[PDB]
Amino acid sequence: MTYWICITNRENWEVIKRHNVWGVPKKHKNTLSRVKPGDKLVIYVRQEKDKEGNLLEPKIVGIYEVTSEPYVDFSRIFKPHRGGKETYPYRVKIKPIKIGEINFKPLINDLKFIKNKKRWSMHFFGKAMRELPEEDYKLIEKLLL
Ligand SMILES: [Ca+2]
Ligand SMILES: [Ca+2]
Repeated sequence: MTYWICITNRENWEVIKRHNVWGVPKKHKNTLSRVKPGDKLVIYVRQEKDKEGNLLEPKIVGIYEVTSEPYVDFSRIFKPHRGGKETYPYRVKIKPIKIGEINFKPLINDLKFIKNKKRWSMHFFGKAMRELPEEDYKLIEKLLL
């Protein structure tokens, strides 16, 4: 088995919850190809701003379990996160395990995958998902009420 942290935003988090699909663009297809049924996905949403300019801190919002092998499907369900026409066609089916909401920032000091504590964001930049050490998954699972 393998644990992963998946990077998305609030709008697509809603799509994920409704469709039970985790998808990534072509540049990250190689990483997704390693995912197998049974794997756990920690869902993370980046920092955003609401319409009134209020900052929405980065959060862990849930844990899902992978239920299918990777597949390809170009159905338009996600909102292109950078304003393009991206469909995030390479996907796995998933099912919910846990739905919650905890701030991510206070956790960096204790998350092993964050090697560079001073600029933790570098571990998320240009990535859709990355493997989580078992210890990191265990800590997040316990904290996500
Ligand atoms: Ca694009
Ligand atoms: Ca693209």
